[PDB]
Amino acid sequence: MSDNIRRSMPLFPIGIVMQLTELSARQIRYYEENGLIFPARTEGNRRLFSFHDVDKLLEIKHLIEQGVNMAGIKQILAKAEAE
Amino acid sequence: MSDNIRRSMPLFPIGIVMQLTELSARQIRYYEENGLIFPARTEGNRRLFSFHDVDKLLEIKHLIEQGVNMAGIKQILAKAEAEP
DNA sequence: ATTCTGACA
DNA sequence: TGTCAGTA
Repeated sequence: MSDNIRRSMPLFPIGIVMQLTELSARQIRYYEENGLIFPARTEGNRRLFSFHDVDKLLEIKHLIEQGVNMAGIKQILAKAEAE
Repeated sequence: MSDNIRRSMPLFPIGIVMQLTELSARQIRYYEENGLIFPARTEGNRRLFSFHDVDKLLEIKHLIEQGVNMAGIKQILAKAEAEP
């Protein structure tokens, strides 16, 4: 689908992503290091997130607020990719 | 489908369940405190688990071993029960 | 013997 | 969660 390719185009910088998700750059990096999201990189090596990335990050923020731990986050996001 | 009635049928007590799921009574009862399971009761308030409860209990064990906490499991089971 | 609820040297 | 307690 042209949709999935659109939802995957990397274009969002860490700056807005932090404002919207309310996550620290540190946390964002952490979820990336755990394979939860996959932000490509520019020429300046700056991170560029995709819509699916930001969408998942908003979900991570939400699960955190509900008390879900890292293990939970992983299971859920994984079972979402399998849906 | 006279199977569901048999699966939702109270047959074994906490002690047998422990043997079928390798879960302690503390754990088994604890998951109940979180609304994860709804075991039927007898006249003596003794829990009688059905086949459905044991299955739903094996699921919890899998996640529990995966490091998922109660909040995580509530979140997971909540969806796995509304989709199918 | 077996399970139950509450509680924490 | 373990576990000891005091029952039912």
